[PDB]
Amino acid sequence: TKRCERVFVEIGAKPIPIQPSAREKFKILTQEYQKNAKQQKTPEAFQT
RNA sequence: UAUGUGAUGGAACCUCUCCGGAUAAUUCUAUCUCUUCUG
Repeated sequence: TKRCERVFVEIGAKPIPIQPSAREKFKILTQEYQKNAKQQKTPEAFQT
């Protein structure tokens, strides 16, 4: 169903610090996606 | 690399003491996936 992609234009905002736990949560979710990909038998070429 | 009328060093066991032990049913159902355009 994909029809249009999104591009992020720059804005004048002050940088905001990132909490340490954010990268841990990102790691957890990024093994979750691949685990679900193998257990769901999805095509790697079309893997979203 | 000695010094000479005098060397049991073959003249001495790395010996003694200590459970690779403890815990675990080869079992089994809820989704997955994010951008759609005024409707």
